[PDB]
Amino acid sequence: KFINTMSQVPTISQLLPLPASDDDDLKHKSWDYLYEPDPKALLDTLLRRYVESQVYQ
Amino acid sequence: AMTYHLDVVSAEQQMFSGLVEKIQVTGSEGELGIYPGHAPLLTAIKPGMIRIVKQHGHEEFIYLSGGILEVQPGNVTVLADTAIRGQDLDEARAMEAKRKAEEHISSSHGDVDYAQASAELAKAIAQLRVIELTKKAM
Amino acid sequence: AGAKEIRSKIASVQNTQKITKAMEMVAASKMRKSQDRMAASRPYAETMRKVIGHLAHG
Repeated sequence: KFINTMSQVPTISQLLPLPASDDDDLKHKSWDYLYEPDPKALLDTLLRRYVESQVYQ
Repeated sequence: AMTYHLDVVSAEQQMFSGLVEKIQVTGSEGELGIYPGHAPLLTAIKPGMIRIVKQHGHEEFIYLSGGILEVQPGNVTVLADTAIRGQDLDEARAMEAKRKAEEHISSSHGDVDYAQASAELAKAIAQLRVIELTKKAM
Repeated sequence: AGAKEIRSKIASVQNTQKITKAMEMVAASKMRKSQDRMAASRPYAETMRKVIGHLAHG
């Protein structure tokens, strides 16, 4: 992880089993999407799309 | 007019962001088109062009390799794939990655600046009795 | 020893010193663009996490 020009830190983060964000998980709102195929199918695609983005960044 | 905020982000970079009147995109089901105040929906979208109408009537065209479309209260983002995805094409890339590991084999990184420089550095450093010539501890 | 070859030896170290300097300078320029595409990688992921966390609720 790049802290600053003279400090890089070797890091081992756990991606998948999704961890555990209170920020993105605790709150919720009234509305809801209408998923074309089951939302279960999208929750899978998104989960894989996410893990790849993690590895890329 | 009546406009909503569009966001076309790729995994690699942001491709678009601004107020738009409408967008047209090849949905998985068929010709999909979102106008201001569309109902919340989450969908996959097929590869191909996406027509956008920035506010003030200006038009923009963008090829997307497919991706996800997400409309929500007062915001709609297109999470685009950087290359055509699919279980067939994926297993192809996976099998390749597995193979390349079963056989240690060279492959060129792009950098030439580092190439010819690391080479000159290797030749210049080599065969110098320098550490012996000076009296150094190690 | 031998002043004859201690020169070429010196000149040799001078050269490598001049090369590593060039490398330092090059890696310097490469450095700014590196952080840019590092920043451009953030939106896609963070937006997607909000969608996951939301639809992950139920």
